[PDB]
Amino acid sequence: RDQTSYGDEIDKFWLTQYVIHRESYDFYSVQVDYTAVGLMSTPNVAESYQSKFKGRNGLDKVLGDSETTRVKINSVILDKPHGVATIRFTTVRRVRSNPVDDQPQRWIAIMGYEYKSLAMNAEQRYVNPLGFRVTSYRVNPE
Amino acid sequence: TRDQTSYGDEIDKFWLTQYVIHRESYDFYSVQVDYTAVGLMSTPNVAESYQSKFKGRNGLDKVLGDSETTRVKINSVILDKPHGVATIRFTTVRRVRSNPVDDQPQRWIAIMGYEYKSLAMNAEQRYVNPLGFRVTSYRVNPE
Repeated sequence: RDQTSYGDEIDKFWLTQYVIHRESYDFYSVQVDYTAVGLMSTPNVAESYQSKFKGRNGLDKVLGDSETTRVKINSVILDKPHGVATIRFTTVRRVRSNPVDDQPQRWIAIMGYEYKSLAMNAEQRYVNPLGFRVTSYRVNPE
Repeated sequence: TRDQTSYGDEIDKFWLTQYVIHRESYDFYSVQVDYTAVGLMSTPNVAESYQSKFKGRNGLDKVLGDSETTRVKINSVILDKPHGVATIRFTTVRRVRSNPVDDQPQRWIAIMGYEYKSLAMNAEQRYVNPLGFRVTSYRVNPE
């Protein structure tokens, strides 16, 4: 169904799922994450994101399993009538060669989002059943 | 609650910045609250100059609706407490909902006259303007 929002708790779920999928890096799940971000984006948002994964120096082809970045959501502020969200989160990167994790980094994600009923199939349905999608996405430091 | 020109730097600065934020912002979802607030915090002369733009078929909220929004950033406040005069430098960022980006920032100077007046007040005004703060003159110019 086409609706801008599904309520505070549902919106926060898909939005945090989006940031977790897009801003994390783990080689063992990057294909799933990449796929998810693709389904949860407008083609403009998606193709701006998929750029990073193309060419000989695509992110996963450069990094491999050398490092990881995990995400911690700190807060989510919703503007449900306009499909706008501001999400503060923290990244902790870890290079497998190093013995310790790197120092945490804090970010702000300003997001536009919406729900669209579109032609969907079973494996996509199993990922994005409500047809959630991000319509704009920008990250800046805190 | 009392006829006073000033209440001290920190309190004066609070009401003055609140006034500018209420008056120079535009948000359809809060415009009724902002409009009410400016009215309670103004002398009738200052008020009816402000309420003018909201009157008629082409009242600001009737024309703009929720099509666009304008947010305020206070940059600096200079107080002249004995004379109830303040200078406030602020920045507005307008955003048209049809556009993908915000407009470019605009910088302004607000020269304000202010005072506090105990007047006959009700519960709803008391919850908004408890000290009877009011702006006695108001003019904005670009920077």
